[PDB]
Amino acid sequence: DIQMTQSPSSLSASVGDRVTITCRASQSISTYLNWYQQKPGKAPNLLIYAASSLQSGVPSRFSGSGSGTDFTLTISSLQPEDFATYYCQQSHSTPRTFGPGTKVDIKRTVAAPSVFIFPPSDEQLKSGTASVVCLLNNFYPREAKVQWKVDNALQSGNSQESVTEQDSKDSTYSLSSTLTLSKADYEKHKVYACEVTHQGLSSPVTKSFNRG
Amino acid sequence: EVQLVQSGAEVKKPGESLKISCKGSGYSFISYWIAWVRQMPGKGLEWMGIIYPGDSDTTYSPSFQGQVTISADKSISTAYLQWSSLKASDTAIYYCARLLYYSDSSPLDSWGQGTLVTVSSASTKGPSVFPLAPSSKSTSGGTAALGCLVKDYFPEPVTVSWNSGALTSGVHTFPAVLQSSGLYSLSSVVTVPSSSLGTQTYICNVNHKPSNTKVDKRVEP
Amino acid sequence: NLCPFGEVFNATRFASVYAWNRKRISNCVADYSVLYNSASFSTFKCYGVSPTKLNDLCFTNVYADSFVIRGDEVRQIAPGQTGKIADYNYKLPDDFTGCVIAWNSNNLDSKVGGNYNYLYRLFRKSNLKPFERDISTEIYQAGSTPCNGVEGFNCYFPLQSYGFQPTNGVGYQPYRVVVLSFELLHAPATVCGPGSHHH
Ligand SMILES: *[C@@H]1O[C@H](CO)[C@@H](O[C@@H]2O[C@H](CO)[C@@H](O[C@@H]3O[C@H](CO)[C@@H](O)[C@H](O)[C@@H]3O)[C@H](O)[C@H]2NC(C)=O)[C@H](O)[C@H]1NC(C)=O
Repeated sequence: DIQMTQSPSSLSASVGDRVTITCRASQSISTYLNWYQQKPGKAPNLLIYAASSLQSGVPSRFSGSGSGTDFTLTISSLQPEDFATYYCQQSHSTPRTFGPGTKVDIKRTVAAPSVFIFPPSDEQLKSGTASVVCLLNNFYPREAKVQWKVDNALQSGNSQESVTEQDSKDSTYSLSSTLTLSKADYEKHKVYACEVTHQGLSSPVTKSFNRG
Repeated sequence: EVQLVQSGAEVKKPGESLKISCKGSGYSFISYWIAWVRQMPGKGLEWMGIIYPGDSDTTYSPSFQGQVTISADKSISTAYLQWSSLKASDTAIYYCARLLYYSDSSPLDSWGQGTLVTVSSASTKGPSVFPLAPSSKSTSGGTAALGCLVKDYFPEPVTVSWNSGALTSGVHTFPAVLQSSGLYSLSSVVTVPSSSLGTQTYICNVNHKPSNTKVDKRVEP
Repeated sequence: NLCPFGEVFNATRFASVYAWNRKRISNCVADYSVLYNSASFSTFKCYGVSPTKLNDLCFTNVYADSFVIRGDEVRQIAPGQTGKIADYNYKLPDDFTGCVIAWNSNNLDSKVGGNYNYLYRLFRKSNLKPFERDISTEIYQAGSTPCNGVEGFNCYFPLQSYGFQPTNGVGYQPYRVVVLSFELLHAPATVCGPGSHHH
């Protein structure tokens, strides 16, 4: 399978900016390359085909170039409707393959997250499970890391997280991480913490509590 | 108005059959190939295969060969995607798409809206609503965080409001995650001034129509 | 409501064979023998039917495919044929149920100096399916090296324009073509002939 790559994986841009996204193929594909746009909850839309042919109905500010292994999608002047994810797709070989996509979020000043930790509720504990929640509120950019510690021992494969879409008013993100154990092993330890790293944090921040 | 319209969301259990449809209008349906594309939750796009409605000639991607069946019924301008035994790993959104033409870049110039397929062993179940209680001191200043944990429900549609519809600013209801149990878990939170922790009450209003569940839950520190 | 056959056979502009267009005809009565007798037709064969018999019949829907080629290629607009047109531009099925109508249009699609607007696909790496339509203008890779967009050796623009001039031989003159196809689904027939039991 031809492997398709896109850089950057994520892009912060402002309305009016000239934005360029690149696609690389693991082998030459002549100009058998297509570009698609996708927004959350929506199906993709064809922007460019055969490397540089503009699909009808697509605004002229979109253009494609490149050949062989190197391709670029350019938007002359970014518009509010253009914040979305963009995929490249090679058609030189079967199976057809897509690039992993590059999301283009709205640019904003860096904002560090407000972090909060929530112990399990007594109601839940009655049922035999414990859910410890860590909350990261109003941060930018999107990149952030949460690591759960139980008695200073790091957890793995133990939590699930979920992130909101970029907020309409302040253009920030928010993230919820849920560490879940059983009542048994939850009652066997004292201190629960989540360590958060983010570009807006000079050094990692930890919120924690002791059950008691 | 070239359009492809796919059938509605599906909720099945492992081992069951499923057939979904893709109806095309606005053009000669027999004259263009149809692709099927998979998009697993939070992932990208995968080319599954192609079919020519005129004669149902199919070419699959090797990764999907023998794992799914692409078929067509030209008498009603429809293409199908079909499983005989579903797996949890099949949970994803499936799109159908028309190829502008077969040769060269073979671009997908018109897509259907997608069909969400959810494979889970669970049956319809109402959620348990737990408090995410704040511990911040009321006079400390800054911001406090407060929420509700909506756990172990199925199917997906759940809605949550705060203090009926009166509290909306600073609210973040997160997308649900599908737990290893085949049950959804969701969290809704709001941030408020520390000072306001001493004056106003906070109740989340969780609604889950599939199980006809409505729960109001107070969250106190 | 006798159908708009004149909308297709009397169309001022015809398409190139590679981008042939299809007009779905529905909800009307079709007087096929009156179409036969409008005349000025050099080719009018029907496969599996007779005009006279079929304007007593009905079908679910009828389709009219129209385009331009030249005289020597009308033979390719028949079931089971091969050549640049049948292989690369417009292909009929072997089980074709319809009529192929063609007539010389040298007086209209030719001009002194040559009319180069009508095109046909020159190369294609596979043959078309019946009723398939491919309008790709990407450059054709005839060899093993990639074209990377640029026209060059073994890398050809895939479409060739006809050189229609009023002084060309019969076989190199333009011919307008119309292919009627009759669709009978397990569904209500809405295109009937005047002599059918419906009228
Ligand atoms: C395409 O256009 C041509 C020309 O308009 C159509 O030719 C038409 O042929 C019909 C008979 O098939 C003629 O109808 C009869 O004409 C005589 C003329 O003396 C008239 O007295 C009759 O009452 C009746 O109208 C029609 O006149 C003739 N049109 C013209 C203006 O010459 C041809 O049928 C068209 N093809 C299709 C499929 O529409």
